[PDB]
Amino acid sequence: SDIQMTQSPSSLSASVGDRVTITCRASQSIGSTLNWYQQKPGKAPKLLIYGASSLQSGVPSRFSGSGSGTDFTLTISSLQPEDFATYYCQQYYTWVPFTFGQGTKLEIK
Amino acid sequence: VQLLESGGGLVQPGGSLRLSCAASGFNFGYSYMSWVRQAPGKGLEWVSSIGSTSSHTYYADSVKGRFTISRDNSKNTLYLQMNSLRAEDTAVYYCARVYSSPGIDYWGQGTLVTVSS
Amino acid sequence: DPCSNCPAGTFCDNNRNQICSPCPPNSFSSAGGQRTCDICRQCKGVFRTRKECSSTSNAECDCTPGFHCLGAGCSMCEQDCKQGQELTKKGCKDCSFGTFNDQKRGICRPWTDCSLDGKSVLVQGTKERDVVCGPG
Repeated sequence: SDIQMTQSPSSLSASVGDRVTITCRASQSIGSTLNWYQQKPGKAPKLLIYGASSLQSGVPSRFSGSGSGTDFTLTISSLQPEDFATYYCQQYYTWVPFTFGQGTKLEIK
Repeated sequence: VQLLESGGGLVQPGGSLRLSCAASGFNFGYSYMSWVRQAPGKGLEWVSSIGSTSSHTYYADSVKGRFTISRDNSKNTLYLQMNSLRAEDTAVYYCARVYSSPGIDYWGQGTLVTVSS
Repeated sequence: DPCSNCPAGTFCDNNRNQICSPCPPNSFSSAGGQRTCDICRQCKGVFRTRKECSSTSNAECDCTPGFHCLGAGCSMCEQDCKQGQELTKKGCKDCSFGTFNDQKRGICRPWTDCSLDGKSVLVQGTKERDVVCGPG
């Protein structure tokens, strides 16, 4: 019924020091009303990116959010050990309800 | 800034629970409070929100007419009166705050609601 | 194909015995042709309804008092820029060297050139205060 977020890929193996590129696709144009979260197993999520591009206070500059319209990408340069987690993208275009992506799990080789 | 969820546990389907979230370290009154659930293994699904005004109560389609969000800005507490609990409701519930940014910046630790199918 | 001829506020219907149909409630089509109406943006949470949603236009969003719309189609609510910085396209940025803003909701305007009026720079300026002049 409502706006469908589709992250690509579902899972991603990468080694430290690399730059990663997670996709998030909105079922319709939603301007730049996108958020990015990181969730480490057992812990609650943490806000990385709000408004598709600006960083939350505390987040390092290697995490960068981009995209407007339908296609959006979270890019993590110089992969660091603490950056291995499931990442979620949320839309706030609609507040009732806000919808999240299925999540992309970032792993090691 | 802190958010402490309580009131979760194991219930039989049809039953009810009252979740509570205890806020501190910020202005609770001027915060758009929400509940987001995450069933084990799964991802994050919005449940309900209530405006700073406390007059606007919004609900997800699947919990309409069963759950009820409420807040007591005197005791800085958010509540979720979950009635008629179904098997699909089994999840960790988090209270989540939107202050000035459109992203949810501060989440709680969660409380586990379990239903015995 | 005929759907090109569907006007704004309608979508091309697959249903026969009609080329187009009017956009359902809470959905708009600002151009003609679309096979689908897009869902109206909600102005809730930290946003406020500036313009309403019509079948031909999206709802335009507004920010609280003491805040301003930041980002394409107001995808943010930034707080009104503090003394010593000006609101730019990329949000709230500090004044350049040689300029100042001594108020909230202000704009960086260059420091007084004391010499220009035969005066000398008693006190230098900051990002928040102007140069105080003295006699030469």
